[PDB]
Parts: sequence; C-alpha cells; structure tokens
Amino acid sequence: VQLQESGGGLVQPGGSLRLSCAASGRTISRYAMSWFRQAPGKEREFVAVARRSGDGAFYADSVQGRFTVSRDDAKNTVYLQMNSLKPEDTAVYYCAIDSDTFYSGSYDYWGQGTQVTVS
Amino acid sequence: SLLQHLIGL
Amino acid sequence: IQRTPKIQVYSRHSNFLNCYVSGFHPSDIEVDLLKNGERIEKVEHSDLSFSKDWSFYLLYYTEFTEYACRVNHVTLSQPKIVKWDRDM
Amino acid sequence: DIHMTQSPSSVSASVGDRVTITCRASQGISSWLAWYQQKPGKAPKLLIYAASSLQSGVPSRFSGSESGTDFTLTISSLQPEDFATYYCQQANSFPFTFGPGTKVDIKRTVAAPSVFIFPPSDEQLKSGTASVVCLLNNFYPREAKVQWKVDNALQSGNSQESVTEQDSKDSTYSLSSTLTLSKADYEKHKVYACEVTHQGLSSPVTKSFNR
Amino acid sequence: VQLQESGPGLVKPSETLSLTCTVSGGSISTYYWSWIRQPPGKGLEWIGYIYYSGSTNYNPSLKSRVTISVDTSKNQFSLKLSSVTAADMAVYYCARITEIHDAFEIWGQGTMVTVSSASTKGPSVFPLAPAALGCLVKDYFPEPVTVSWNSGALTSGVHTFPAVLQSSGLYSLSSVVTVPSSSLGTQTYICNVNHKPSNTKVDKRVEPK
Amino acid sequence: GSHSMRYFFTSVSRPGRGEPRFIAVGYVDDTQFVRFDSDAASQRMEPRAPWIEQEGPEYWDGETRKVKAHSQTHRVDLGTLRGYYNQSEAGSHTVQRMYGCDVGSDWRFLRGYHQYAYDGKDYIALKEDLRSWTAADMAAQTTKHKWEAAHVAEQLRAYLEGTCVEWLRRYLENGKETLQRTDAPKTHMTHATLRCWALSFYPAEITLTWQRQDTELVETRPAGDGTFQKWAAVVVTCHVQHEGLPKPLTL
Repeated sequence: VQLQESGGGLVQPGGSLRLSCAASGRTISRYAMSWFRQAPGKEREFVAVARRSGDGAFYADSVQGRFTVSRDDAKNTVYLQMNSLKPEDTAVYYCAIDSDTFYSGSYDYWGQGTQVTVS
Repeated sequence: SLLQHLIGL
Repeated sequence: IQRTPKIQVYSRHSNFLNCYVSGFHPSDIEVDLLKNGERIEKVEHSDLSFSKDWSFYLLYYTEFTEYACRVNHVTLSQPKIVKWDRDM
Repeated sequence: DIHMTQSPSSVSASVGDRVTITCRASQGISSWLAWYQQKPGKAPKLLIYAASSLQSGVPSRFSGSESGTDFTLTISSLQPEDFATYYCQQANSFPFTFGPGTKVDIKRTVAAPSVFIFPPSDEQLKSGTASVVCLLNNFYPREAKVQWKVDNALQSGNSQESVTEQDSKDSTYSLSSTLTLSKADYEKHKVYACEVTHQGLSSPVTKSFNR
Repeated sequence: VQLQESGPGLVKPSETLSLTCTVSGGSISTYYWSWIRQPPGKGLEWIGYIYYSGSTNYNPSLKSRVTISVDTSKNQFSLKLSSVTAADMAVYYCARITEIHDAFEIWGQGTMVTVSSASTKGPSVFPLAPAALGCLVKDYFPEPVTVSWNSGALTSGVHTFPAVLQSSGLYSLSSVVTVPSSSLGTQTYICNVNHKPSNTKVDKRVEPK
Repeated sequence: GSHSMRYFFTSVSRPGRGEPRFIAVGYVDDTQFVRFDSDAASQRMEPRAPWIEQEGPEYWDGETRKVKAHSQTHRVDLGTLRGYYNQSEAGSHTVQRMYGCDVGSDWRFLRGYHQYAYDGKDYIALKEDLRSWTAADMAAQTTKHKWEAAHVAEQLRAYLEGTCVEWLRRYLENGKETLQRTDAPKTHMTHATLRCWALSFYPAEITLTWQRQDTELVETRPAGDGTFQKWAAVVVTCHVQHEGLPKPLTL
C-alpha cells in the first residue's frame, strides 16, 4: 500500500485547511486511517484516527473541537478538515494505515507528509 | 382475561 | 383469498340504520351510508371481528329518521349501492 | 441454531451523542429481536423487544428500528448512565441466541499508554517460579496490544492479561500482562521486554529490564 | 419479582453441578424459568427453561448433560449439570422469560460457578518494585483477595486488576499504584492482602530495589 | 347453558402507512366486553360492556399490558408469514387469531380453541386433545416444531382449562345480568314471498326452517343493541329454535 500526501501550504492563524491523502494499492475499507504531526526538533504526536465506517473517529487533545477527520473508501482518500488553525499546529501531517482489524494500533505503511505552516 | 403467555409463529 | 362482502341494510326496529357487511376478505372495506345519495357524516362503525371461516364482518350504524349504503371492496369492481328496504 | 452478529463491536461516544448499534442474523428471524443493557458485574437489563417496542421503565431515548434483514439500536442524547454492553437476542427459532455484544465507552481524547515493567521478586524466585508483569497505564481507547519478547523472540500461550474498567476520573483504561515462567527457564534468558502498540502511538513502545 | 441463586460456587470437574434459584416477591406460576450462563469475557448462552409441570426445553448443545428441575412448593427451580468440565465455568443467571416468549425480563443477581479440583490455598504475595509499584497476589484459591494500600489511605492511582485463572487452577491478580517518584523514599508503601477463606492476612512492604 | 370466552385478534399490514392496524376484540358468547384499536388515541383496553366497568385498576393495567403483547406478537407474525409464503412487501395481508374456552351447565371446562389464519386460510390450530397441533401446510409445520419444543399446548391447556375457565366464571358472575340473559326472538311474518322475522334474540345461536324447502335465508346479524335478528323467505310453516323458547315455535 502506498500513501501520498497533498493539500497543505501556508495559512493565517484562525483559518482553515483540508489535507488529502490518496491510498494507492489496496482499498482502505477494513484498515483504520490515522493522522499525526512531527514538529521540527520534536517527535511524532498523534492527531486523529479514522476507523471503519461506523467505528467512529478519535482525536488528540491539542486538536479536539477544531479538527475533524473524514474517510472515503470508494475514493481511497481521507480528508482532515482541520479548522481554527493556530501557530502551534505548524508541522508535517502524516498518514498511517492500521493494518489490524482489531484496532491494535498496528501502523505499518506511512505517508510522505505535507507541511502545514500557520503564520 | 387475555392469554398472559404468548409465542411467535 | 378474497371473498365478496355480503351486504345487508336494515334498521333496528328516531332510529338507527345498520349496514352489516359480512363474509368479506380482506378487512379493508369502505362503507358510506347515503342519504338521498349523499354520504352521511355522523356514521359510526363497530369493531372489526371475524367468523369461524375467518371471514370478517362489520356494523356501520347512524341515527336516522331514500337511504342506502354504498360499499366498496377489492372484490367489487365498482361501488355497489344497496337501497334500504323496509321489507328486507 | 441461528448465529447472531452485531455491528460495531465497540462504540466510543460522549454525553449528548447519538449512538447507533446494528445487529444481524444468519437466517430470517422475522422481527423477533430483543435488546439488552448490561453493566459490569450486574445482570443484563432488557431495553427493546421485538426490534421496536420499548420496555417499561426504560428511558425514551432508546429506540429500535428494522429495515430488512437488519436491526438498529439508537440512543439519542446519550447520558452518563447509558455506557454499558448491549446484546441483541433472537427468538424466532429455538434455541434462544444472543448477539456477541456491543460496548459503549465514554469517549475522550486519545491517550497513549504509560508502560512499566516489573522484574520478578527474589522471594518468588526461591519458590521455583518466576512472573514478569508489564503494566499499561491510562490509555484510551481500549484497543491495545502487548507482546512479550525475551532475547528478541516473540512468545505466545504463556502470558495472561487483565484490563481495568475505564476509571471514572479520566475515563482511561489500564492493562497488566503477566508472563508466567519457571525458575529454570527464567534463568536461561537475559533480556525481558514487552512491546506495546496503541492507536495513540505512532511507533511501538518497549520497556525492558536485564536479569 | 426478585430472583436469587443459591448454589455452590465450586464444582469439581466431571461432577454434578447443582444450582438452585429462589424466587422472592412472587411465585413460579406459569412463567418459563430459564437458565442462562455468561462465561467471563464472552456472551450469554441459554441453557434451557423449565415449566412448573416439569416440561423443559433444553439447549440441544448440552441437552444430554443438563437436568433442570422445579420445586414450585419452595418457589425454587434448580439446574443439575452433569459431567461438568471447565467449559461450564460461567456466571449462571436464572431469569424469567418475557410474556411473549421472546426475551428475559426479570434476571437473578447471578452466581459464579468455578470448575476446579483445587483445594483452598493461601495467597503468596510478592512485591512489584519500581513511578509505579505494586504487589502480585499469586496462587490463591478460591476468590477473592482484597488489596489495599497503607490501610485505608492511598486511594489515588491504585489499579487492582481482575484475577486470572492459571493452568494449575489457582487464581492470581496484581495491584499497582502510581505514586509520584518524589515520595519513593520518604513515604513507605505497604499492600494489605486479605483472603477470608484461607484466613490469610499479609502486609507486604514494597520498596525500590 | 354452555358458555365461551373467545378472543379475536386481527392485524392488517399497511404498506407504507405505518404500523399494522391491530384490532383486538374479546367476546363472552355473543357479547363483546373489551376492545383494543391500535389507531385509537386511548391506547388502552377500552371496555365495551357496562359490567366489565365494575373491575377497576390493576385489571385494565394488566389487560392493556397483555393486549399490547398480542399487538406486538401479531405485528411480528405478519412479517414471519410474509417470509414463509415469499410475498411482496407492498401488499396488505391479515393475521387472525382466535382462542377461547368452552364450558357446560356445570361451568366446567368443555373444549379449548386456539387457531391461526393468514389471508383468510387456516394456518394452525389446537386439536381437541389440546396436546397436538394440526398444521395446515408446510409453512405451518415450521410453527408446529417450534410450538412443540416450547410445550405451547401445555401452557395453552393450562390457560384453556385453568385461567380461561376461572375468568369466564368471574365474567359470568360479574355480568350475570347480561352474559347469562336469554331473550326469545320476536317472531312475526310479512307478506308471492312469505318471510318470518326473528327479532331481538340472544344468544345468536338460532335456527329457522320452512315446512309445508329451497328457502332464502340470510345470516344472523347484530341489531346493535346487544341483540340479533334473522329472517328466511320461501317463494310461493316457519319453525324457529332458540334457547329463549323451550318449546318449538311454529308460525
């Protein structure tokens, strides 16, 4: 499975943006989708998870309320409708596949990541 | 009085 | 599975005009008591019950003093008007 | 018998949320479907019978529907007392069959587990047995995996796990994995570790100690 | 009504499992009185129901092993499983079937029946030295053991996990506290384990090693 | 004489018009004393007799609780029978259930009834022995095995020989003025065609014959006041047998 990131750029504080992530290869219908964030000079930080249709979505705390994650199994794409942007949320966002039907957080394939700069 | 205990077909 | 309604228009003895439709199937029936061809609004009906052959019967009654009873059923192609005969 | 299925297995929700739980049947079961609520340690409580009717005393926020070969349990305006496990039971043909059960949790921000490992005590090593305990603390959601590894070798069968019940203060879970070895087998290995994977972690976290 | 199970919780393997469910607040009457077992961790399984006349409808999966009886004189119906193996270890609920024979309306409190040929054993408590510290209550029979930290204090960060059934038939649970690392030396930590059936009271002090 | 307490239940599936139209009607001989229309605003077991009003709460609350159990059973049974016969979902079908108990001059149990129907055709019935079932078609054999696993006949026999008889006796005592009444028909003739009018008789069990014979007789019909009426005609002696006349009446 190949995951590609696109849909970032530079935003003003308080704005909005929607990341896209195309899933090339298998069809993402049983594997939950994830979003992350790695700041410069910092480790990765969980942001949001999109699970199978009907299994709900979960978000971290620095992104809750303002962020919402969507998935499109037919188009093999996941949309991160991240609104209310602030300068803190300035880092590359990733895509992680959950190759575990039981939702054990088995992230094997990862996207390239697209930088999301707020200024 | 009505039959208290019923069962489906 | 459909049986045509057996229609009876009669009075108890002011008065009451009963339109007894029995032996029909299914239960969905349209009984409209007519006064000189005009439907009577103050018409009451009994509770739907069936017989031992599973055929339904209903009693539509109204207070009255040329009356008839127009009943429409699935079996009947067109509404059937049975005049209220005082000798029947 | 008629095997019964439920969807989804778990529903993480919050207070005021609308919760939908789906049930299915292997064969046609007409509309003879019942819904139960069961809190841990208590007997199940019937909510909806015949796929649409509400049991007396059950709050009106619980609703059931059936479209075709499918049944739905709805909780509009979820309340703090509605977090439990829900079962669908068929009664079209004997025997009575229950569904697998769907658990509804109190949703919260994702928390990665804190992993602590515990070497076996010396007083236990003198009894001819050794036990290694790996602790997973304060993680959400419940779905976490702990794999035991000694000398970089995965194990199976010789481990047991226990999970808490979503501590009411922060609505997080806790897990403990026990590795039951023998005094002879324990002394034959140097490094003992547990690998933990969770949806809150981008990479697995391993806690290890040296004998 | 109120339903209460009155059966022994320890049945030896390959022996007859006798459970009695008393009915309070009413009578056996014409209701169908079912036996439902929910094994720990899995869903509910229906054993069968008894009518007051003794006519019972068994689950065909265990029809040959299950004997369900009714004692309407004493308002109690009984379950008599035979040749009981470890697969019969479950929480046995006695319930009343709904008046349209489709659900179970009134339930009993439930009784946990343990299938094990193990005698009563004392809990051997072992410390879990460090952060997080605890003590492991290993190889005790039967359940339960109550673990408390510093008598009645230390109610924050305490995680007492449910006990597991080992391969030898003896239970085991672990209790862990999450005290701050700044009080490891100044503050002492002792976990008190109380097993009433074994008349065992162990106060093990957990210190860093 | 003999008495019975029949209970007639009708549920008609409405395609796209909501829940099935369930009408529950309780009968003691030829007197309806209770009713339940699911489309009514009351949503209770409406009393249809003056004597049944003498019973207050904790009886209507119980009758209502059991009649919505019949409504829920019949609504689901409509979908079970639609799948048995592989029918479309856009049609309107009917399920009819009749159960009751007969008694004698001693008011002891005489006979028990429990029959089902689908679209006016017999589906299942309790045999006279009250232990076995007479399934009509192969679709009713599926019901037979399920109802024999559950010992439904034994529960039904317990109701029919037990609760039904004791409740009918209570009804026969609560409503002794009306349930135990017996009115001789007011037979009179009209004027070719000769027709005799049997008027205002209870119970509905009547017999009319002509002897000097290709007669023209109609079904007995409800007059609406708790009585019945009937007539027979022959184109050109009218004999009537009713419980209100110990001796035969010739017109």
